[PDB]
Amino acid sequence: GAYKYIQEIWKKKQSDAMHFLLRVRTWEYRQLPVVHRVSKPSRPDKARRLGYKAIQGFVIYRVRVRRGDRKKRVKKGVHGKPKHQGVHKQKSTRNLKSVAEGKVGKSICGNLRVLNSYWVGQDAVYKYYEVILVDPNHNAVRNNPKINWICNPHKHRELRGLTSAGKKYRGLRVKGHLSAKSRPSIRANWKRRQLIKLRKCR
Amino acid sequence: VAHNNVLPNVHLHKWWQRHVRVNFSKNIKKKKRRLLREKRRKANGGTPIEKLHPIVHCPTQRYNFRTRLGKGFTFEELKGAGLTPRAAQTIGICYDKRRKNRSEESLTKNVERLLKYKNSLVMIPLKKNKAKKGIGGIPADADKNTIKEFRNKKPLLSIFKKEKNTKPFYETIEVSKIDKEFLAYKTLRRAKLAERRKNRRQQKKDIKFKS
Amino acid sequence: LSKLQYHMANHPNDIAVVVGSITDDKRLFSLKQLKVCALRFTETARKRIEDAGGECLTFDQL
Amino acid sequence: ATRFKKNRKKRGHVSAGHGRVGKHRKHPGGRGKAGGLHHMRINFDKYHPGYFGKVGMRHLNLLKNRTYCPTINVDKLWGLLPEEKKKEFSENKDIAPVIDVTRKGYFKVLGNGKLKHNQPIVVKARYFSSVAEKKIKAVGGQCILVA
Amino acid sequence: AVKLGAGYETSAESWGTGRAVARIPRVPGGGTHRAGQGAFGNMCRGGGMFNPTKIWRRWGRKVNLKEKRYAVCSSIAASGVTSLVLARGHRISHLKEVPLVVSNDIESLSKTKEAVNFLVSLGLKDEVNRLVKSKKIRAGKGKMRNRKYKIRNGPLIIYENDNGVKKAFRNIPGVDLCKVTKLNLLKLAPGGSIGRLCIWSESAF
Amino acid sequence: GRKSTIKPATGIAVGFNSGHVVTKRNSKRKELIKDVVREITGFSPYEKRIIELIKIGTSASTKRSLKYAKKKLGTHKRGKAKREEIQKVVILQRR
RNA sequence: GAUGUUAGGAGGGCAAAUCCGCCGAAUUUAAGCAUAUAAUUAAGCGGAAGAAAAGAAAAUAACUAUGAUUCCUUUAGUAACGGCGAGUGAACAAGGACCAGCUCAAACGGUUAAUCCUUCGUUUGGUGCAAACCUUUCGACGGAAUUGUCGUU
RNA sequence: UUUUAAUUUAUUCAUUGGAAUUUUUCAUGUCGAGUCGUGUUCUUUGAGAUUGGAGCACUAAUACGUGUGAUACAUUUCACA
RNA sequence: ACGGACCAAGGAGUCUAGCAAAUGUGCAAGUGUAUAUGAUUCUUUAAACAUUUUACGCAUAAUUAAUG
Repeated sequence: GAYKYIQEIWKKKQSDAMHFLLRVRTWEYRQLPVVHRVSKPSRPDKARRLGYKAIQGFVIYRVRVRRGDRKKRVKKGVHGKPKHQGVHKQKSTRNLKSVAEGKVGKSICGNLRVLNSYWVGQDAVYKYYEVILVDPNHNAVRNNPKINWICNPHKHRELRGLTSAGKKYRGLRVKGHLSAKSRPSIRANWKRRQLIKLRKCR
Repeated sequence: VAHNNVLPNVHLHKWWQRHVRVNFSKNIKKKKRRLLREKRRKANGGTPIEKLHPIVHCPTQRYNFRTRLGKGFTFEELKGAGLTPRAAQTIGICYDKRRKNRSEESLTKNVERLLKYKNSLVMIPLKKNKAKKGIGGIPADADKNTIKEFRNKKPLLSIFKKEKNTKPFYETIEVSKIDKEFLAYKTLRRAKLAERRKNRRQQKKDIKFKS
Repeated sequence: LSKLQYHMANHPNDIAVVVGSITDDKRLFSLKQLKVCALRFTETARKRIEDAGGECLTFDQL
Repeated sequence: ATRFKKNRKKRGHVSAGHGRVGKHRKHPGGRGKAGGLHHMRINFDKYHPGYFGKVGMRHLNLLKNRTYCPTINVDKLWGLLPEEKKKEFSENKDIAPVIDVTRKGYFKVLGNGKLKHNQPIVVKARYFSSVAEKKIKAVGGQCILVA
Repeated sequence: AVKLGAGYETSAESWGTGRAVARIPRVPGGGTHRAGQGAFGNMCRGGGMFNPTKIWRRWGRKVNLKEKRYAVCSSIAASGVTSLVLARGHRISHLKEVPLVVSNDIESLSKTKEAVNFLVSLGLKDEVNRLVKSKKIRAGKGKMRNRKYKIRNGPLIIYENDNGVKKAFRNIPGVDLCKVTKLNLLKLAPGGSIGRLCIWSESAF
Repeated sequence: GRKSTIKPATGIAVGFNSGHVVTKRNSKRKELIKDVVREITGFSPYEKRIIELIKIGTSASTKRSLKYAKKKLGTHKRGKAKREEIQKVVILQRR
């Protein structure tokens, strides 16, 4: 139950020892580059309660991401109706956690695929997440009866929102009348809804 | 708008050429489905593709009086029939974990249907004349002669189909056995009026039983 | 049929002529010896009137 | 069926049947029902008085499935059952029909009509009305609740 | 239908104030003969017609089932009288009685020479001659659209159980077959006419 | 309309327990891990405030502690649970 | 962690009709126009398959209850939102198509990691002319793995 | 020519392994954290003292819970996961 | 007052959804057979045929914010 003990101690985040450990770890994270490799898990508890394994084809990357929103994109002073004048308070749709594995799965390591990410730490400005990536080419994962499904082509799950964060921010994580619309995906469901069908004999 | 017409209510104000799609292919799609299912059953050695389903009473007030076909039995009926679910899903029986039997009448009807179906199976040998006693409560493996004589007869599908319902809306009683004191309107209104207070009584019953 | 029988209730020996069709009414209990002439009918009304004992006169017979 | 249209009779008429002095212009009054309370209000006030304004409290998710209740007047009850059984029941003074209207697909029984004097009938319905009950019991019949 | 972007795949420019030309749109460019011409529109060369006939017209028509069954009954009973069969156009003067029926052995016939010998021995030689000689190239542009010949109609044979008729009475130009339980008005009363000379079998009748 | 577990449903179609008339049918590791993690972690910065506010031991102290807990944590159920649990543990530690 | 023309492998761009996320307008309507409407659309950017996505309840009802997901008729132009104006617009149940369900994690195995893999080998038989492939298991070295593979539910 | 069923036909001797059901006991075991949630802000929605999502602040309870039961609240049930 | 030098060809109240009215037809307190199902239909056949003893819409009864 050692992992249970670790979960219980990490569940606090505001014990004196936990606060100290978080401060020191975050400080030594900040001076490191924005995205890089960590040879061993920093939270084996959360990782292995997720789809992490101790086999040959597994990689853990630590990444940073700026807190705060993104603001609008227009040059200086925008052109449009009054309903869209404001720029500063505008918010995005993809969560910071999703953008985390986006920054790593986009181009810098195209050989790999994303599975999910966890907490690591936090700060005033630079948030921290450790994305997990799995090698789809080492013979171990191919021969494994499990997990090997990720070796069956569906790439760049982060760009299609197929991770846990993707399901969270696409409205898929809640069923029933609470969500309703987004179940077959938002655009597909809107197409089905407002689409009109006719028939040959009226 | 022009004088005495209904107020227009057309929901075409947005682009709809982009989304109009008529179905010319209804009949040919039907033919394709027919051919596909016919090939599927033909390739299956004569075993009927259809699967047995339970009979359940429909939800809500509007349909509180009809039976229909659900999705699978619960574990209690299978246990009464002597079938474990993981050996019953392989012979054309639907099982789940969501339904929980709540009425003894439906329990009895479902177990009767399942036992009738089980008695109606004629098992096919698995490994070319290595007939055995079977496990999990499946019926015993029949031998060469019985399967040889039955394979050329029509396989019944009435049990597969849903059941008809008996609605004897025409029935007669003796005039002497009529109790003429029953004020139905009084009964209904008194029941509706005494709704709230008896709820107080039931809630206090529950809170006393909580101890 | 109810209105037709009601309106013949005054004199029983005459024949009714109605230009339209006559519809059967399930709101009526029994019918008595009615002689009618219309264009169209309804199978239920035809059976009811034949059981009653009248006959459906068509305009040619009229 | 295109040559049957009115337009096919006015090919050589310049105005095409849509006026000359006034001319035919695209959307003269305004698109849709735009003339409400400003210039087309006379038509609304003459043909659809109560169109404007909102009245009444709010049912959030009605779920019409609950309060569904088809209605049957009390006179049609005899007509429900076949006429030969009607004849035998009328003939005998010892047997009365039982009509469980749930089988047919009816729920409430309403008091409109005029039954046949001195003949009891048994009725089974999810709901009754006071006048219907009075009519039923006035002729020896009985109202039996069902659910 | 026609292509959705019929003729509208060009430039939408209408400089028509001051140039002292018509106000219809034109096309930019130069050197090419198209430059300066009248652009897309219901008006000029190549500009596309005005109401592109879309793929979602009201092609079919839902027709009441009682209506269709009544029509089938009326059609089949129409052929039960000689006057209307003659008025339709069938040459039947040599037949005895127009509800013409044949023993079930007609179902078993298996050679076209014997079939035509049958249908002539019954006295329909004139009908056969008319059907044979009516084969002629029709007029118009239809003959260019894989619809060359236009042959007339002949007697309709009705059978209960095929034993060779379905592959025996075809190749007789103008004759077509219809099983009893699948009888279609499109074959019973062609062209919306009245009655059709029909040869039944005993089982069918 | 609340059901009735016993006294099978009456034949009436509306009212209490309405419906048809069909038949009806019918720790060791946790405290150890809790106390070890309590020793290894300790109380939170607001847990100290709650401890001292409930230690003041007045009705006003209790009201202010509940208000602070609710505004600090969100919702009423969880705040009440936290208040009762923390007062239980402070009583046990006082003993 | 660095270092490597180290051995062995991957990514980059093209193509888009259907599909998947983000960002994101205005023309127009409201007879003006700013909420609204066009529209969670157009444009742009980024990503795959032959289908994808969704999917095994933190569901729906409120009843004698149903029972993964998707799709067709219906619920319905209804409940409801809205300068309550123009306008917008669902879900449950019902009838159909098809109908397949499962494991990570946690527990238990330390008189035993009961594993996995690279490379080099050994061979069990076979369609095929050749070529090439399919089936085939006893290892040696080297590892990775107790900061947790495999077994069981 | 590709597949896919019935149809032929299987017989000896042995070891090792595992599964299902069925009696008797142990013990009521585990069950996903800056996550849920609340406040606030923006957008989106038929969702209306906020449906979903997201930024920011605070931050949880262990199955006797916690999330739904379309109106904000406290007290207390029940239904379903 | 404005367009018209001339000729030949092309050139404009159409289509869809919904409602109403008028007319014709079937049926008639019922009506429509929807999706879909079966068939020795399976050039024409992307049509016709057929639908085991409550599927729904519209109608049979209205009315009030509303428990009804």
